[PDB]
Amino acid sequence: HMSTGDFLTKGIELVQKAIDLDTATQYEEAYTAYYNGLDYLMLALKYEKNPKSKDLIRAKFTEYLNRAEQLKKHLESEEANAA
Amino acid sequence: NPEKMNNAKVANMPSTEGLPSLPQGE
Repeated sequence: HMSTGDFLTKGIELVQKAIDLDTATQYEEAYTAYYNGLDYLMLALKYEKNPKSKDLIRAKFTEYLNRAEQLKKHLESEEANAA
Repeated sequence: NPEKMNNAKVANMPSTEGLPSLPQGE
């Protein structure tokens, strides 16, 4: 169930997984999925030639980046409080 | 049709806008 290429699809599948994990308040795993997804979407952006597609992917990338930031700020804060 | 596929995938990308804000403090 893995092949090379298809960056957009891989990225979207991972963020879909992150959002479910996020919804379930499983933030450590959620964050991992968000950043895996974001790495692929960045590749998707790099090789997207349709300007409208690029704008839309980029807009979503920003939204996910924003969510991922929130989760990391939460996770590391939590780890510090655990000490 | 690769073009229509690509366009559809982008169109249907998921949203985070339903997720609850996650505050950080002390």
